[PDB]
Amino acid sequence: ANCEGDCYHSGGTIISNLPFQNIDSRAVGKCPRYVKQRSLLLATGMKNVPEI
Amino acid sequence: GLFGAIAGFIENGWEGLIDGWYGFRHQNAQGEGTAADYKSTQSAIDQITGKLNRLIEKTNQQFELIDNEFNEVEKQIGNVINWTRDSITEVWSYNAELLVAMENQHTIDLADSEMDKLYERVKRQLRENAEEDGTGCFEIFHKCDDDCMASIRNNTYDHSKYREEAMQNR
Amino acid sequence: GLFGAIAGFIENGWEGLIDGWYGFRHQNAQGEGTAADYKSTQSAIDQITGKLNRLIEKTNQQFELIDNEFNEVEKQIGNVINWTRDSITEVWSYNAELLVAMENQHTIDLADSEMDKLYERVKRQLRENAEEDGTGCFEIFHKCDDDCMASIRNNTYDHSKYREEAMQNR
Amino acid sequence: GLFGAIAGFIENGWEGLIDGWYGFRHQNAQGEGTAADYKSTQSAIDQITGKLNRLIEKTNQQFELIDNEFNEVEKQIGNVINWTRDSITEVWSYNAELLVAMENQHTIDLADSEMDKLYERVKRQLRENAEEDGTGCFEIFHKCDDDCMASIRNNTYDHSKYREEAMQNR
Amino acid sequence: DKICLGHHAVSNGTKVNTLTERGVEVVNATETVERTNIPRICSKGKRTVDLGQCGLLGTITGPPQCDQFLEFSADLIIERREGSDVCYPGKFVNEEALRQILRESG
Ligand SMILES: *[C@@H]1O[C@H](CO)[C@@H](O)[C@H](O)[C@H]1NC(C)=O
Repeated sequence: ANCEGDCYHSGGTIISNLPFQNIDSRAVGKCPRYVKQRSLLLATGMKNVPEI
Repeated sequence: GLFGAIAGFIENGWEGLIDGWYGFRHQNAQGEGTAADYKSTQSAIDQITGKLNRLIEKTNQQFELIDNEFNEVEKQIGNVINWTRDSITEVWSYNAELLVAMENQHTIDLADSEMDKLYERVKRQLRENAEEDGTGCFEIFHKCDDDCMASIRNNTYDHSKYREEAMQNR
Repeated sequence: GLFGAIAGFIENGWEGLIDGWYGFRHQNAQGEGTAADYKSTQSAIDQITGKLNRLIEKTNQQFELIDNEFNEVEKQIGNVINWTRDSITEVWSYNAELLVAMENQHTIDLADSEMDKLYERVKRQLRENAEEDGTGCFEIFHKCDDDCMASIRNNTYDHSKYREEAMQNR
Repeated sequence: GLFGAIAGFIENGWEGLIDGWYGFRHQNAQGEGTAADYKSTQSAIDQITGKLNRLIEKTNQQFELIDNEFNEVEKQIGNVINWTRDSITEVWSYNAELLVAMENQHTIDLADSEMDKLYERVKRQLRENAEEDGTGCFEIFHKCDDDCMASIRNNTYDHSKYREEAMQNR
Repeated sequence: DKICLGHHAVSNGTKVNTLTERGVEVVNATETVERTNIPRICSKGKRTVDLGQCGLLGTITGPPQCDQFLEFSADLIIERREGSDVCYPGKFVNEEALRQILRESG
């Protein structure tokens, strides 16, 4: 009762602001869309060019 | 990237620059000094956080339950439901991968852009008083002391004063 | 933008320039003038109406009614139909949003591109007889009358026939 | 394109060039000679083949049969199935057309980009020993032979050796 | 004598994928695919009914296990695997349709 959510499945609750999930394809509620990929990394920085 | 500054004519970046993203590092008579540029650093971070805020935000469409787990539904409508859901999950997996990829490509080609914009602002500051080294460094002809470099940073550098000397030092 | 010309080193735009999109503004002994450039304005608007022409056209696929508005269909098949339709609506909303976003970004970066292409053409015409102002202007050391400028705007300017006069004016 | 090198100020390309993609073509006292530049060629090539690697591969996700070609299914569920499949087919057609159109735009602008990066590389090798043509040529001032040219195309060119002559010949 | 322009970098890069390259290394990236699950039913601000052994359809007919839910009222209805819609054996016709009705019934 203390925790607050709006997306459920047989295994629990999906609390997340991210647009995707890899938890349960059948999840109900206001849910991020289910995708096959384990991880999709979005770049938030420039190319790392260090000293060789 | 597309602008050939990062991983381009600037061979590598400085692992010690922690003040910000892009900056200057001068060598002059009074010793070495490295210090960032807030203007373009913020110009890039504002854009990256724009991508994020636009992306990490939820839709208000709520979906209900149409099949059953404990008491399986009829076989034909179940195979149709599963078929539909697999086609949708395929679409979304593709949209997600393509999205992340193109936002990363545009992010790198954006930071490259902001770097080339900074270098091409310094270039127009130092009109004829300095020559492009080639490794993103500017060779100043006149005597630029640790207070003159600050004028180069603040965009307050008046080239008319030093033009007399540096021109002749051709 | 990516190229740093529009809302970059160019401070702002000329609200009066209803003659075109980009243009030249000259200041010399005979006064101040503003003219347009058909080449770059056209090479831009061609591209934009290219986008419109690629998007503003509909599909030839025809759909049919598969439920009923006055006599609601069976509950289970209606809930399946609804879930599928709402899923499609979500997908098409996403594709539309990202389409407009990524086409607008590339529109603006395209305009930036055309501006920077013009400002580099005018330099390669205006070889060392002129220096880069910094605000997107060209400071010419020799004397250009109105016919001189109109010869720059036609790509007819010859730098040799003004080479000496200006070079000595370093 | 976005960078105005290919189909920009460089009037056109060289059908005679079959060694690589971008190259140099010089006309000095010892006659004309032209040969290709490998680093830019292999850059653009490795990028375009990167796009192909990301595209040319297939999903492992397997789809079953939900209808029948010989003995048509019940009419209502068949119309729901055909409606779903038509909607998905429509979606994938849109995703495909958009993907190809944007990968082409980006590809073209990327080759344009690599051209601008080579031109701007040499422009910084020849610091003050040459002047900007305007059509992608570099008007040298000192007597560069067929060995000093090969020192350009290896970047081994030292501008300080040949600075005096080209400077004076301004 | 000179002044140099440049950017930053770190010794611990994070690898992402782009249109043109797989595994290009960048400074800082984030995750777009959530895997952090909460192993509970979070019900802050929702009238919940944990049916348990009572099946959802048994709230209409009223077998013994469902006595406590004869006139339930909820915003979130939680079913369990141990639910039993019947005591005397049988089954509802179009049972999943009536289930979907009662799930959005309040
Ligand atoms: C399906 O949605 C429509 C409107 O979107 C609504 O009128 C109809 O009642 C819904 N069907 C069911 C079974 O809830």
